[PDB]
Amino acid sequence: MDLSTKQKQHLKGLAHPLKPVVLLGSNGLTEGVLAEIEQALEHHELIKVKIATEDRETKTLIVEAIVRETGACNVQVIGKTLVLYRPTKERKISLPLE
Repeated sequence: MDLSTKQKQHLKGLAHPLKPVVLLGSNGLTEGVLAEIEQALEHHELIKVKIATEDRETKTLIVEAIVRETGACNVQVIGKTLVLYRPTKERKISLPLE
C-alpha cells in the first residue's frame, strides 16, 4: 500500500507513543511471524514491528515482502522498528484523505 507523504507523516505521529507488538527475529519472515503481523494489523491497524536483523539489505527485503503479502503500507522504518498501517472495516485510525 502506497500512501502520500502527508498521510505517512500523520501516521508517524500517531505511532510515536506505541510500543512494538511483534518481534520479527533474525530467523526472518516466517509464516508464523507473518500470521502474527496479520493479527496485530487486524486488531490495531497501526503497529510497530521490531525487526532483529542489523543488516540493512536484509531488513529491506523483509520489509518489502511484508508490504506485498499483507497489503499494509510501510509508514517508515525507524532503526529496527517498522511502522505499518492497514485499515480494517472499523477504521480505528485517522488519516488525511486525498
